[PDB]
Amino acid sequence: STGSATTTPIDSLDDAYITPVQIGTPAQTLNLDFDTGSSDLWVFSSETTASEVDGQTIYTPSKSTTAKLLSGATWSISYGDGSSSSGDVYTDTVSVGGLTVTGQAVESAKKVSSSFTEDSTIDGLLGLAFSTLNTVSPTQQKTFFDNAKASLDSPVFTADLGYHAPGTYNFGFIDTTAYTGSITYTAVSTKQGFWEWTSTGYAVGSGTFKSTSIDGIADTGTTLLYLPATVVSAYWAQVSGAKSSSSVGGYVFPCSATLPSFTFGVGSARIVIPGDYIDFGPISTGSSSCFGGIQSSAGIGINIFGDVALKAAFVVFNGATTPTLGFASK
Repeated sequence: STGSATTTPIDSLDDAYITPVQIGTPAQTLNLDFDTGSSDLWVFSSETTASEVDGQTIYTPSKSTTAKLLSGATWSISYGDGSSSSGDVYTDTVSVGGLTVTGQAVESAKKVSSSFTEDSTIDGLLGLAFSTLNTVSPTQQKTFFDNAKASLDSPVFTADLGYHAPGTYNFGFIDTTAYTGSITYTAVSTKQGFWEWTSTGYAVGSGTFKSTSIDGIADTGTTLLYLPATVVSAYWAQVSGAKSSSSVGGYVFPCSATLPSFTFGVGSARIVIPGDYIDFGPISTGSSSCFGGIQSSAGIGINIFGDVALKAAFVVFNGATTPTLGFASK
């Protein structure tokens, strides 16, 4: 089997991407944030504290004839950005772009943090990291990909995120018309539960390539590109007026600037992030100070190849017995 779904930016800055997901019988369609950095499929629901729901579409398990309470199971997750959610668990039928899993754990939110409430466009998350990170207790549950894998034509999914435009998540096949040149594959460590890999270096604009190992995660659920302070300083040094602002919480730059591109290495291959992808606009409405899309990972504890990097590539998440990651230009 295969599946193919369009993923759409939630706003004009590509702050996140939503993908429609059918849950239950009859289908209830929710727009979920596909997140290769976590492993829980959780939704706003009829059980969510009413004051914490503000415009989201909810899953109502009582209206699904295939929903079953997973007795005794609870979940609770905290994300790298400080947001969180928790609740109980149902199993139900979940389909993504024509690909159907029966008995998928659907984690129903009883509580969500303010960040989630305030984002009316995201109805929940669909985790695509390794199932070892799944938070369901006392019986850990499998991700949608893990459950689908055996049935897929090939045990892979691909992320093709757009810049200010829709893109695609495919399951079970590689669309050879969706990228240019070849896909370069690189080793993955699953030791921390993530799609963790080592980039071979970077360049800033038309500068020379610096060969240096950068260990980090491919994370569709993180907006920006978080890299070591040395790398980030080298980038922003090429932008007149750019500075790190503690009050704002990262590098800012004059909105009048033209940003240089940033290249990262995948083996001997190179992915070029155009400068425009690195512009996240005014820090506040009407400001001429703009927020940068490349930020330091110092104090996160891990480097994160988030959407800013991934949307410059066609990315293969290969879930073979020994997982690997593939990157192509597009």
